[PDB]
Amino acid sequence: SYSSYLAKADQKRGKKQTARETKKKVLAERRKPLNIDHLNEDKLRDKAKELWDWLYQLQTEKYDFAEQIKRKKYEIVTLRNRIDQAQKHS
Amino acid sequence: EEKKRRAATARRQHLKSAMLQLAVTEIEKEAAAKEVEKQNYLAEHSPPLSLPGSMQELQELSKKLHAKIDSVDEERYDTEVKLQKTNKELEDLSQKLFDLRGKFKRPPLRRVRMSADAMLRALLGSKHKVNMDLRANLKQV
Amino acid sequence: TDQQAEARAFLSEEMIAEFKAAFDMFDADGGGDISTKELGTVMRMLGQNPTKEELDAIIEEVDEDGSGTIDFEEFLVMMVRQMKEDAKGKSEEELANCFRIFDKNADGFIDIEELGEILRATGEHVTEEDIEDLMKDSDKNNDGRIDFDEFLKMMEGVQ
Ligand SMILES: [Ca+2]
Ligand SMILES: [Ca+2]
Ligand SMILES: [Ca+2]
Ligand SMILES: [Ca+2]
Repeated sequence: SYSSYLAKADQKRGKKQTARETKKKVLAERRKPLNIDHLNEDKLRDKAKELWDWLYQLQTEKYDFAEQIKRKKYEIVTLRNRIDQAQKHS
Repeated sequence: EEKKRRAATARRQHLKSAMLQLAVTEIEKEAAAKEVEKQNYLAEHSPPLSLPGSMQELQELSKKLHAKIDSVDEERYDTEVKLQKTNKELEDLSQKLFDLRGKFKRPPLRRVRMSADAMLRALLGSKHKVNMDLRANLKQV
Repeated sequence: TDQQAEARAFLSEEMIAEFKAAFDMFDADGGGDISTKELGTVMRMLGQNPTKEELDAIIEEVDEDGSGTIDFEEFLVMMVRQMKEDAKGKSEEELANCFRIFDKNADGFIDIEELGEILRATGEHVTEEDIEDLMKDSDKNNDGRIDFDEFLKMMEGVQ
């Protein structure tokens, strides 16, 4: 089975490269430059925190997405045991 | 002819309920404690901000944050994707079980609409007094 | 109509009483049945945005007289099915959670050891015999542990 080796390259490289740009497209949208540079002095104040909240915003979400996979990862472990337990090739 | 056997079963029940009852009270403990960890994690990774002087600092800091944003955001993204991957993995497993048993309890994805209790509250607001669950009602004396 | 039977048999006057008040609000004109449009309005009030297809499907789910509308009877049926599903989900969720708490271990099971702990963890008084007894009664596939399926079964009935 070595004629399938060319399938690995094509496939993997393919999907992986597809995923990349998507991530880039996606992430790019959610990005508004720091255009506001030297337009006011107290502006920075009302600005800086807004950035701060956005960060905290994202941060908090990342934490949740995180804890979520963990919980799901456990859903799996169990869902796998139910699969084996429910084998009985009788 | 095992006349007493009846009491044995009742025990298991008494215990089972002693178990669940234990579960529930432990369930909310882990829950809140969990949250605590969440606010501590966030406690250091993004502590109560303190705006600097002004001139260089506010600009600097702003640049600092803004860059971290693209950073955290990317991480947030990768995470979301590993989740997608995961939810995917269990959906397939949530299949390999269906067509091998059929409709089993506790599907991982759970398609749930809003509860009737929700709809009722949502529509009548104040006057919605029925802790509906299953308890039927037959005249009391 | 047979469904509208047990359905109304299931609910209480209290239930009907409120489900009516609720039904009335669904029904604009006050004719006697929710239309494919009258439903749409409420659904949005409830925070949704169904499509013509979606709406009908939701309608003809309890439309036994092929009317294309819903009467306070077909409605009660609907509320019932939901009532049911709701309570089912809440149940399995709780148990699911209980299993994770009792599992403490990760292996997706519940071995006689943990069963003991958790049991002993309750205020109740128990001797090993009780623990191993409950295990033997619960473990149907006689492999020693207690899988989620069995856990659902064993807890079937308790609160
Ligand atoms: Ca009408
Ligand atoms: Ca009708
Ligand atoms: Ca275990
Ligand atoms: Ca077992």
